[PDB]
Amino acid sequence: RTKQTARKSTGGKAPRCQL
Amino acid sequence: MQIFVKTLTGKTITLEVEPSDTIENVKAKIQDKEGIPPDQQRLIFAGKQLEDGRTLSDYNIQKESTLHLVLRLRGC
Amino acid sequence: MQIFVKTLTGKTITLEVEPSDTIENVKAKIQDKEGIPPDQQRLIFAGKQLEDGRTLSDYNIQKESTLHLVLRLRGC
Amino acid sequence: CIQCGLKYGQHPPDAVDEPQMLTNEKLSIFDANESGFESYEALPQHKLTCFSVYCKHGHLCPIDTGLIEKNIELFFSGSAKPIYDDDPSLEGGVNGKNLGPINEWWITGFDGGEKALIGFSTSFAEYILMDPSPEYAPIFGLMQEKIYISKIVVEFLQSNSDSTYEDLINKIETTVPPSGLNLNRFTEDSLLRHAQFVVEQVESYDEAGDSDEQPIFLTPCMRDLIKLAGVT
Ligand SMILES: [Zn+2]
Repeated sequence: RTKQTARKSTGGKAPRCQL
Repeated sequence: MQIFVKTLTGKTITLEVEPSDTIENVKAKIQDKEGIPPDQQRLIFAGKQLEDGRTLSDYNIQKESTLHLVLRLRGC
Repeated sequence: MQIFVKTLTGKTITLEVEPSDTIENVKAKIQDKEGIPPDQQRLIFAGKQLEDGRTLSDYNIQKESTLHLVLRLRGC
Repeated sequence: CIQCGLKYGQHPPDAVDEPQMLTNEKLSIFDANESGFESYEALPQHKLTCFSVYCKHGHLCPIDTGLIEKNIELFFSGSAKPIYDDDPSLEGGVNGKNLGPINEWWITGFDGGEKALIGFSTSFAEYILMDPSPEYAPIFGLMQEKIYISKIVVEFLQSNSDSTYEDLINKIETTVPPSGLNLNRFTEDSLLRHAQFVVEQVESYDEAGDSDEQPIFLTPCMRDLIKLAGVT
């Protein structure tokens, strides 16, 4: 069975956040 | 025996396991069925996160027990 | 004397501490052992956040007490 | 308001701040040992029920109108519960106040499971939402339909790379909307009125994928959708 990562999609993010 | 693995969405997976299986083995069977890498998987039973080296017998996980699967999510 | 620090990641830390040590001193000890910068540490005991500038004796914290460590990540 | 831009935010008298809340034994999910279970870089993750989001001075606010992107600080209150808990009552929770601010909010649960899950990330913890407070519930409900459509789209594109736009609409039309959304059926316009958000969710989901699994953005379904709806 093929690899399938568990993920989140970003609904909103503050511009203060760098990564 | 059969156990169930339930995700936070309510999705339920059925596994075939033995009491001597380790949590590590169960994560591999979850990978086999669902494709989720074991390093993403946190398994919880009776309110506590489970340790990879311990067995279902160690935790008294029994026929048709339900484990909770919580994922270390990929995100950007 | 010995105290314990329990994290929110399932780790128990043992520290060597004096009653006269300030909360900042305790955080520096956690930095020495775990690598966590003290400004990212919050220490909670019996529901109460322990403040910089007070000592363990100010809080009447005795040997073999267990403090609870909460981390504030830098950035996001 | 210089933060906001009407209901107001309240909380039980026993609510505590975020670090004090997170150390309550009701949220202890580990039998701690010398090695630890998680990285120090991983935030603790809990459920949060009876929640409400407000600006730096009192008004209930939405989270999807751009306030977060303008770096306005939205705080939130609610009852934190163990991550596995499915009971949205206050029972067994730990009341928290002025949590956050919200650095990021997100969708997860592209399982095929019933629920769409919404999460908040703070500098201390991550929270998967259960039920809003009665007074925040109108604001939260406004967002629920586009969240759920995004889930269906991502899940259909995951399991039908070789599918076509019309087949995606058939899946949307036959998906029974979950309770509390108070709709009989999704329709093709349910997708089109929210097409910019939905497409942004698909591409964000794609971006989070490992550089070795098939994308879902570059599909027949999406390019028809981008064209048919005017998505930038
Ligand atoms: Zn305001």
